[PDB]
Amino acid sequence: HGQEPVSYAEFPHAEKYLRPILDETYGIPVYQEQIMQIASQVAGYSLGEADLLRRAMGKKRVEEMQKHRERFVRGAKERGVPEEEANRLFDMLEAFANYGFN
Amino acid sequence: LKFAHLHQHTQFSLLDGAAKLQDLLKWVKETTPEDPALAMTDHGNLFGAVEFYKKATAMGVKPIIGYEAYVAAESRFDRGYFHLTLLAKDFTGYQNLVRLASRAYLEGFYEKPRIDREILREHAQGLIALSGCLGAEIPQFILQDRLDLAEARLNEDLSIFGDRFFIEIQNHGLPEQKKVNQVLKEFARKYG
Ligand SMILES: [Zn+2]
Repeated sequence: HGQEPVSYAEFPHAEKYLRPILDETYGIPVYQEQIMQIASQVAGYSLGEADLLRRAMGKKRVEEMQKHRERFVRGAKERGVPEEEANRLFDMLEAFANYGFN
Repeated sequence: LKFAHLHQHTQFSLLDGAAKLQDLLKWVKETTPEDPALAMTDHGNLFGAVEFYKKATAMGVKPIIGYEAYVAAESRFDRGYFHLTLLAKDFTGYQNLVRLASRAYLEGFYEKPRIDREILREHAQGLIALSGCLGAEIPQFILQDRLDLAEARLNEDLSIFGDRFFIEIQNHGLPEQKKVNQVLKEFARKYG
């Protein structure tokens, strides 16, 4: 309705990656493709590997998720984020991955 | 800038130990000529202690009689367990390692020979403890996202050993060690 700034103050360094994707849907990662795009841009991930990363969250494997967390942070630091946001971004992505629609 | 393994398993670790007593000491000798040291730490046993001591000293390497104890979750009478590296400070510590070993088999044997933090406190005199591998208590609570228990458990061990307790840090190609060693680095820094 044009009654809340869709801000990204939680992830200031990741804002420039988050906006172009999530401004179409007012900041809420509703679709699966948006989580793949975030993953691919923020973490320097392959778009094809971002498809795999969605399935790993869907499967929610016990300790195999920590392999991706490490992978995500390694790329994340190389792009812009200070590795305080990258881990908490992964918390957001995994959380909205459960109800992510095609 | 030199190194000395304090957590090493020999052939006397009957299940998973593959390192023979002879060829191990010469590798440690050939790698580090200047004051070589090696610690025998085997899984819930002290079989090689005497043979390791007299062969190490025969090669000019200083032996450190260790013991990777299986520590029970609560009590040793409970019928899983946790890892914990213990190192002998002096001869009193050697006698205390011999007792903890003995009570592991005699009293607290369920699947492995297990010990307790009760009896560890009883025979803590002369033991340098380390935090242990991923299979140990504090690192396992960190993996469970229960930092309050990890720290609580850290306080319990610090009441036992005091200034003899240390934070064991080991790194292979494993993502679980990055989360643990990070949280252990904070604990290491918080409690002096
Ligand atoms: Zn172990």
